[PDB]
Amino acid sequence: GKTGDTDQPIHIESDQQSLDMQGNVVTFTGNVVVTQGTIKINADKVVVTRPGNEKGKEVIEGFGNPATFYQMQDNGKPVKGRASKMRYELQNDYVVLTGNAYLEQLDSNIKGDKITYLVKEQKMQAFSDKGRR
Amino acid sequence: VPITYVNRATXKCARY
Repeated sequence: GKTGDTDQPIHIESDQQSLDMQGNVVTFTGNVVVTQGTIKINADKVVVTRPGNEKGKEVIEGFGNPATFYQMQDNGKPVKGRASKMRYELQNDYVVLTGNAYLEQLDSNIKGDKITYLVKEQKMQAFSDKGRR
Repeated sequence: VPITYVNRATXKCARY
């Protein structure tokens, strides 16, 4: 990769936290820190869970009524965004945003209410549904 | 990246 991706973790100081022993669902509440690598998140509620027999295939969501995300993007095209929920996946590109979802980068800005983004990158997509599921 | 969280009731930490 580069170097630093296992010196700086996701760090979480917290008040109203819980950590399960069995499936290992985790939740933080009321006051929560979230920073990692070159990224910051702000939230009142944070959750992390593991669809993982293998590791780093963990999934995280953050809620700040609205939550916000901030990224010093590698290539000199930094980005930040805001939504009722924000989401990330720990072996993966993908961020997703829902409820009043807004993002702005050197490449583009978008308002919508259901938007996906790629942390390695400068590209975004909105998914205007009509029962397509 | 790893996750590394700290609990109010011990002031000390774990990985995930």
